[PDB]
Amino acid sequence: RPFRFGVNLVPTPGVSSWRETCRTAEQSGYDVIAVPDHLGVHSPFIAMMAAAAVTERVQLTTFVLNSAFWNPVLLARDLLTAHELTGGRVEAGLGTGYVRAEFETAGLDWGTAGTRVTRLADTLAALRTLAVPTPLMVGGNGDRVLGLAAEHADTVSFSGATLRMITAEAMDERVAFFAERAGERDSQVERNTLVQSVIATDDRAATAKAMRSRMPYLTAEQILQLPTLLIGTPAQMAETLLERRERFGFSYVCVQERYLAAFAPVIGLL
Repeated sequence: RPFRFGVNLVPTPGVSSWRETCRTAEQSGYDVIAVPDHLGVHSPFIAMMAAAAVTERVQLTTFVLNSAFWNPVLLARDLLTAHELTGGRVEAGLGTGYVRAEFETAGLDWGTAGTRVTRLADTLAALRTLAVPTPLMVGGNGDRVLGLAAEHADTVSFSGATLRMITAEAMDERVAFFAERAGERDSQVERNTLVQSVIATDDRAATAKAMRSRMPYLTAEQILQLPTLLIGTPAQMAETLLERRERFGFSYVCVQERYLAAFAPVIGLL
């Protein structure tokens, strides 16, 4: 699958730079602007409309919605509106939610991991029944969540950092698990992951050795294979992404806002 690159931007209350930041993302060659779903962050679909008004080619995605925050019928209303009024530029990533304090602040039941995944399941089923036109992404590494992505999603997002970094070998197993559940639909589902850190260096080997301090359970060799880290020159990072597309199927790669400019040269090469 051809590469698509995203940057996860945080639209921040009290800061006046949103439209400028979105323009910088598009001008730097990103294909997707991704926004999160948190209390204390701007509301995601409203922020995405503001981004759409100042950009022309990028897709806009949630990354990912906290399913506890959304009534499925009203979310379907939001998605149809975002789709029609942007001319088809909106995608919806969904997940279970994970910050308990936000559940408590909003007056919502934290429940159990099982009830939070069931809410995601119920919402995905309802959105598909309502035939929402926005492509749907499902994120998260749990068995049930990957099973729901296999059933319902256009894009599956694998998490590489739980932060505890997951090894390439554990990611091999998660991708294979997803593929087995997807069965005949596997070829129809785009695979995404978020790179947490983009570390520009002329000595990737010395860099990985120093990073063992923050990841003691890993060898330097494992660190250089972590899907959530990109280390080296732009050319080395492009080669790494080519290898990881072959290994994991990852063609939709997102980075964090702080690394927007660091990663842009890799887009130039790929």
